Amino acid sequence: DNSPPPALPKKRQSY
Amino acid sequence: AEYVRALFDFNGNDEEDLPFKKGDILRIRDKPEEQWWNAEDSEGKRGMIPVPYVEKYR
Repeated sequence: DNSPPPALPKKRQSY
Repeated sequence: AEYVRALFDFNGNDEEDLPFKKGDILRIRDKPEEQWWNAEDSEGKRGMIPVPYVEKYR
């Protein structure tokens, strides 16, 4: 009964 | 001087990302965009992390 890993935020740029 | 703590494991998708485990403490090194920052782990490894996965630490 735990929360799932959040949606990964999209990357604005490339690294 | 700015540390955060992992709320969730993160495993990366790209080589440039910095994986971590829930509860890990990371030092912020750069903030090139709002949701992805460059950080350094306890081992001295560096890479990008997703801001929503962390909280301010101390």
